[PDB]
Amino acid sequence: RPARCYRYQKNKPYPKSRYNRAVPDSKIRIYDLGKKKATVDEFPLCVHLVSNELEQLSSEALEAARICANKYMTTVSGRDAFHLRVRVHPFHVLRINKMLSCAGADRLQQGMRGAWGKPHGLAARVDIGQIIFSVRTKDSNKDVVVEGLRRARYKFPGQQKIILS
RNA sequence: GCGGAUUUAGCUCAGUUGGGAGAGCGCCAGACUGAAGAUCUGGAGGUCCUGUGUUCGAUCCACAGAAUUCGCACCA
RNA sequence: GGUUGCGGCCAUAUCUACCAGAAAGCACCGUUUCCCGUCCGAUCAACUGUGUUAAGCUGUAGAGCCGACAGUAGUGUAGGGUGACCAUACGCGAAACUCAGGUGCUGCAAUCU
RNA sequence: CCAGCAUCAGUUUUGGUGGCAGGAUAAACCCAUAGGAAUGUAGCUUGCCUCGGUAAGUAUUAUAGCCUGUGGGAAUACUGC
RNA sequence: ACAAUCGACCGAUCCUGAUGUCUUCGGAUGGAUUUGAGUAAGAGCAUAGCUGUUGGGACCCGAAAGAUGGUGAACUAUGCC
RNA sequence: GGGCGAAAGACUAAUCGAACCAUCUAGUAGCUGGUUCCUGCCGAAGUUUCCCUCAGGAUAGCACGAAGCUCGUUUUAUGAGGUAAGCAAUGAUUAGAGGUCGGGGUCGAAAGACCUUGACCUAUUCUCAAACUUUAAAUAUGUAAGAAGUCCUUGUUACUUAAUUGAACGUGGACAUUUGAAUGAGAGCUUUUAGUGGGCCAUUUUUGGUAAGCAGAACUGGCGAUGCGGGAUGAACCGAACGUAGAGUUAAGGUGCCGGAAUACACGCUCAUCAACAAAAGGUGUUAGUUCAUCUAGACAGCCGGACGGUGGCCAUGGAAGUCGGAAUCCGCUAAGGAGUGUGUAACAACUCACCGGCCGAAUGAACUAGCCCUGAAAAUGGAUGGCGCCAAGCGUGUUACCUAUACUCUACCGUCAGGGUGCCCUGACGAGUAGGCAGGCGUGGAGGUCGUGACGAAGCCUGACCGUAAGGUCGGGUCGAACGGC
RNA sequence: CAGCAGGUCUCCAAGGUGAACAGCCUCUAGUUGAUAGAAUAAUGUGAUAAGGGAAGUCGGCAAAAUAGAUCCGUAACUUCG
RNA sequence: CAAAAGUGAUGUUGACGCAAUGUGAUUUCUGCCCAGUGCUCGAAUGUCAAAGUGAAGAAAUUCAACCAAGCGCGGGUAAACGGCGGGAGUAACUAUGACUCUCUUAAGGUAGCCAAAUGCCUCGUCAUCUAAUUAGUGACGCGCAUGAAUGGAUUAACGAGAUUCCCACUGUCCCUAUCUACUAUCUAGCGAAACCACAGCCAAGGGAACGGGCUUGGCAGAAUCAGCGGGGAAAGAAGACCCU
RNA sequence: UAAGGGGGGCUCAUGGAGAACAGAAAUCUCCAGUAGAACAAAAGGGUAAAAGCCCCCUUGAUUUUGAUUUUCGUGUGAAUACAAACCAUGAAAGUGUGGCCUAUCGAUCCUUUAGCCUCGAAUUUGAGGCUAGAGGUGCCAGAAAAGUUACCACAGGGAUAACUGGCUUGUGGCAGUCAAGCGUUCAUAGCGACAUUGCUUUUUGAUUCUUCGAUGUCGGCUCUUCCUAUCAUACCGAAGCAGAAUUCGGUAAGCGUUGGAUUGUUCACCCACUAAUAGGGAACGUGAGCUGGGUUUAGACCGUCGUGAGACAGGUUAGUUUUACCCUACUGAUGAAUGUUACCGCAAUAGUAAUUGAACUUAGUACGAGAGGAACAGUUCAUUCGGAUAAUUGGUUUUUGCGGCU
Repeated sequence: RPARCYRYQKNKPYPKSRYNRAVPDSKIRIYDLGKKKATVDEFPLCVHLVSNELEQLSSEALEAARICANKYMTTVSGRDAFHLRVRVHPFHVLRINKMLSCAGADRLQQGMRGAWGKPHGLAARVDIGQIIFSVRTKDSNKDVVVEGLRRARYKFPGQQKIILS
C-alpha cells in the first residue's frame, strides 16, 4: 500500500466513540501552524486546495504535507505570516485486511469470510468542497503558501484544484 | 429404590446420651542463657456446622437444613 | 356592555419589561374546642377589611416566531461523455438570502347589563 | 402446382424529374422617387520638407452608406397538379 | 330418538337494463333476499382398455461382501524319526 | 480366526491380512455412465417455508395437459424516507479572548500577604459525526377510492337494545332516451397423468478489500429456449424478432485499398505519420480572444556611458569594509546616480550597472483565457501501436452524394382452432425452441379372416424407374421353382 | 500349456604337467542346433599410448601399487585363548 | 492349554525342573522415595434378595411384602505400573552465592558424565590444522530438557557395517587419438507385437483460458532412403498429491 | 406471596444560596429548574395525565368462555369484544383473567398421581382412550455411550485440496521528485528530514478464477535462443581532479565475461590471482540426452504430546529412473519437369568469421612538494576458437617381422 492505494473509498464510514473496540495511534502532531491567532484577522487572502475528488487522505500523508511545510516555514520565520491548518480528522478508523490466507496456514486466516478489515490504519476523508490544507496568508508582499501548495498536493493523492478564497 | 462415617481454638486434633470443653504447633509480650535452643509466666485465640425447639439446666436430647466423605440397589 | 365555566386544540396558541380595574362575579386577609388528618388547621367557619393573589384586559415590540420577489443543488423514465469525475434529454425545482409581516381560531353553558 | 418466369394490349398504386398553380407570405437571383444624414475614388489647385512624398481646400469633376416620407415590386416552407 | 334448528347445496322466489308479447304472459342473464325440500347429494354395478406408480424377468451396465457344502500340505511354513 | 514363528502377518499351487472350487446369486450400488420414429399444437425453471437435513425430497413459487369463466388507462387522495441540507440536540477538535478557583513565583516560623499563567459561563472567531438529525422534493411504490350512476324522505316490524346504534321492508322524491341490432377479455378460479428443485452475462446502487475477480443485500435487461445485420476473431451491448420466396424502403454502422461504394465539396489550427495509454512537474514549437502596465508626452532591444561630492554615512563584530545585522531615509549638483542591479577578494585590493545616460524611431511587453503542439514513458519468437502505407487518404465544424437487418414493408402461400352455413369455406391473432403432455400419421413379428395371386413362373437375390410433408414404398427389368396380400 | 536360452533324483573315475577333484591336455570315446553372402558407417559392444598425478564425477564406484619359495628383521596393550 | 462331552498334551519332566515374561558371556559395583495405580494379604467392622391394609349388606370377604460375599475398611509390597519443587535475600572489588529465610506439596536426588539417534539459543567460545578448513582435534560452560536393575560402570578378542590424516599411485578427468572383434549399410527366405480421430507451418490476434487446425499476414510441391532425441507429450494404468 | 388488585396523597434526580454544626452534604431551608432521574439484565423504548416518590388495608398468580380478526404451507401462535361464574376492597365513576413498552426453554416416547365419562353369563374387577404435574433431551423443532486408522480392497469427487496458468502489486523493489536541511561558505561535489506520483512485477504472496482416465523434485555436466534494467572492449563530455591516481554522466548489443575452499548448495562466507570476473526473461535446452547427492509411502530409535492402539508445523537409520519416437522440428545421400548437354565463371541473394595480455620499444620526454612518470609510433608474440593439419615433433599400427614359458 503506497498512497496510490490509499486513494478512493469502498471503505464506508465507521467512526464513533461509543461503538469501537479501540483505535490505534495517529501521526498527527499539530493542526494550526504559523499563526495560531490569526484566521481571517491578519489574512484576508487564502488559497484552498479544493478536492476534485472524493478521496481518503490517509493519516500517513496528512502528517507528511504538514511537516514538510512546517520545516520549510522556519526560514522566513517559525511563526511567519501564514496559517496552515488541518481540518477534517481521521474520525473514521481505516480498516485494512491481512494477515489473510485461505488453506495451508497457521489456523487458517480466511479473507472472504472474515470480511472484517481488522483495524490497522487511520484515514481522514477529504471529499468534494472539503480541504485539510487551508492556508490563510497575507495580503501584500509575503505570500508564501502558493509555493507551499505544490508541497501540499504532492503529499496528498489526487488532482486538487487550487481556488483563491 | 436405600443406608453408613465426618464437621471441636488459625492449623494439627484429644474427648463426651444433661451440672454446660481439653492440649500441642503457631501468634504475641516478660522473664531466662555469654547467645540461639529449651521452658515457665502473663496476654490470649471456641457459645463443639447451621435455623428453630425440649429442660430446672444443653456441646450433649429433638425436628429440619448446609457440606466434605463412603457403600449397595437401579435395568438387565 | 361585563364576569365565570366547559372546552376542542398546540409551539405563529410563547415569555419579559410595564400599566390598570373590584363586589353582578372572583381572589387574597385571619384563626380554631371537637369530628377528621398530620410534621403542620389541607374538613369548616360573622359584620368587614382589601388587590397581596390568580384568572383577565389595556398599553406595548424587546425577543420567540415569521416572509415574497428572486436565486438555485441533486434526479427516476432515459440519454450524452470522463482515470481519480462532469454534463444532458424531459417533468418539478429549497434552506442559505430578502422586500417585509405579526398579539390565535372556533363551538358551547350559567348569570347580570 | 406454389415461388423465379412468360406472348401481346390496356390500366392502377407509390415516388421523382420537368412544366405549372393554390393555401399563405415577401424577402429577393434583386425592384422607384423626394428630402436630410454620410464619406470613397479620380482629377485639379495651393502650402511645406525631401527626392521621395504628405497636409489642406476640392458641396464648384464624379459617386455612396443610414433614417424618414411617398410610391412601386414580390414563386411559394406547406399542399396540390 | 323423535323433532326443533343451523350449514355446503338443489330448486323456487325477487329485482335491475336490453327483452319476444301485452299493460298480459313468456324467455334468458347477473346479483341479492326470502322460502320449500332431499341425498353420507360419492345418487349404479360389471367390462374391453389406457395412465403414472408401489409390485412384477423390472431400463441396460459397473463393485469391495455374508451363510452353506466340497476339494487342496501334488507346491509350501512346522513337526517327528 | 485354525495350522505356525529366533518376528517378517514370511508361509500354504504364483491368489495367503484368513487358501481354492462350487452353489444360494442375475447379492447389492442412496453414486456415476449408456439407452432406438416424425411433424404439429405448444413449452417453463435454477425460487421457497422447512429437515440428524445437504449431488435428495414433503410444500410453496412459476409455466405443462383438459373443461368452465376471468384486463386497464389513470383520477381523487392517504401512508412511509430524511436522499436533500445541517452542527439545534448529541459526537469529535481546531481560534480569539474573558476569568472564579487552582497552580507558579516572591516576601513570611507552620500560620499570613502580594502578584500572575491556565475555567465553566459568555462574546467573538472557526472546524466538524453510520448507531448524530430541528427543517424535509421531483420520481418510483403501497393502501384506499374514482374516472365506468346512486343519493334522500316518511312509516312499520324483529333482533341488538331496556336509551340508542345498525340493517331490511312499506312509501314519497331526486336521478336520461330514440331507434336498430345485440355482447367484446390483453385477467380469475378449479383440477388430472409430467418438469424445475444445480445456471451464465451486462446495467445500477448498497454493506465491503475501491490494492485485487476479497464476500454479502437490492433492482433491471438479454441469454437459458431466438432469427438476421454490425464487430478482422468474442452468447451479454447496439438495431431488433424469428414459419416460406422475390421485389418496396431503410437502422445500427461503412466508401484510400486487401474487399463493394467520394482519391468528393466548403472552411480552419496543425503536417508530427499526429492518428496509438499514463501523473507529479515543466517548455523561446505555433495560433486566437480579453484585460492591463507601456507609447511621438519618444515604447523596447543592441551598441555606447556618468561610474560623482559628503565618505570608509551609521551600526552587528575578533574584523564588517555599499558589500554582516538593522534602521534612519537624505543632502549633494536641484535637465541623472540610489545611501545600490550584479560580480569580486577572509576583507581591503578590485569591477559592473537596473536606477540611469546617449544613438535610433514603432508598436512592443506583462498578465489572463482558450486551442493545436510538446516534455515526463524500460523487457526478451519475424512487421509488432495496421498489410500496402497515407503529410491528408489525419482531426474539428458545416454540407452533400453513394451503400445499409427474413425486421421495416408489399402481396400471396404452409400449421392446428373459432364464429356464419354444410360438404367446409370465409378468416382473426400468433407461430425461435430444449423438458413435458395431448392429438395425428408412417412401422415389424402374429392373427380371428381368406378369398385373391402362382410354377404358362411366388417369396427372395440384384438392378433401374422412383410420387414428394419428415417418416421409407408402388411400379418395372434381368432372374427364381414355392410361397404369400383384396376384404 | 509350447519342437521355449528351463525345472530334473543320480551311478561309474587313465597318462604327464600343477597339493587334491583348481588349472594344464590327450585317451577309451562323442559331437557345432529348423535360413545365408558381401562390404564391414554413424552409433552400442575390446585393447594400446605422450605428458600430468587426483586436479574429475552423487560416487577411489572404476583403475593403479604388490605377489611365490627361503633367510633376516619387526609395534601399543590384554578377559594370558 | 485343546475338546460341546468322553479323552489327552503339559508328562513315563518335577523345582538339581516345567513354563510364561524380563534378559544376555565378561568384569568392578549399585544411592533413594508409599502420593497415584495393579498384584498380594488381612479382620477390627459398614451395606445388599423371604410385610399386611382394603370390598358379602337397604353401609357387616381373602391372600402374594429384607438378608450373604467382593466392596467400605484395614494390612503387606515397588525386577507390576509409577515418583525425585517455586519465590526472595545475601560474601572487600569487577563479579559471584556460599548459606539463610519464606511459600507450596505426599516428600524433593547419590556415585559418575554432557551441548547428544535429544539443544529453541549458536558461524556459541577457544586452541591447532588448511592457498580458505567449522571435520581432523582442542576444549568452553551460556545443560530449551543428564542421572544407577526392561541399569550406571570395568573392558580383551572378532566383521560384504561408519569419518579423517598419511605414503606410493591411479582413463575418473585433463585430452583425445588410434587399431580390433560383432552388427548397422545391404540381401534371401519364412514371418511378430499391443496397435483403427478428418488433419499435420510460423509470427501476431481473438478465444473452452498455452491453435499446424479459428482471423489477417508471411510461408509451405511430389517420387525415395540413411539418421536423431526438442515439441505434439509416445509405449499405458480410470493419478502418487488430494477429498468423499 | 408480594417485588399483584383497589382507595388516598405527592412531583424529581440536581444546582445555587449557608447553617453553630461539616466530614460535599448528613438533617433542613430559601431560591431556581422540571418527563435528561428512576428502570431485575442488555440494547432500544415509554413516561409527569405518570411507568417515579409516599402511606395503609386487601389476595383476581381467578373460574367458564369467545364474537370478530392476526396469521405461517405447516407444526405452532396472538389480538379477543362480551356475558355469566364470583370474594375481599371503593363515595361512585371505574379498569385488569398478576405485571412499564421491553429475550428468559422441551414432544411423541414416557413416568407416576389426582380429578372420574365409555366394561367378556355377570355382582365386583383385570386390561384400555380426556386434563394437570414430576424429569438441564441448550441443536432450544428431543435416539444408553469412546477411537488412531498406512498391510490393504472397491465405487465416486476441484461438490475439495497440494499445485499450475489468469488477475492485482497486497507485502514491496526501482526511478522521477516535492527539498527543507548539513557538508568548510553552500537545496542537490556529497549527504537527503519527510515521503509521494507515475511506472513495474524482483522482495514477498492476497485469490479456489482455471485444473484429478497424471500437474515427476533440486544443484551440476552436456548441447539447441533473444533482449539489454551495461561488468569489459569502440566514440564523446563535465567536477569542489595537479599529470596520474580519484569521482560522475551521454551515444551504443558485434565480441569477451577465471581458478579454488568453507557450506547439500547459488544464498551464507573467505582466499590466491588475472586485463578483469555483468543484469533480465525465455516450460531456468533440461529425467523416451544425464547424475539421482538435493527430492511425496513401507525395517528400527530418541525428544515431545495423549487413558491408549499411537501421534507430532521436531531430529535420526535402510528403503524401484521401464521401452523400439506414430506425426512434426531435423542432419546427411540419391531419383524427375520448355530440345539436349560432360565442364565453370556473375553476385538480383542465402549461410559466415569475431576477443584480450605481455615484450621489444616509445621516454625518461610532459608535469610535480614527494612517490611517480601521460600523449603517440614502429615491431613481435603467448593464452584461447574454428577451418586447414600428415615433414623437423609425441604415440598408436591384431596387417608384417623380431624375444620367453607349459
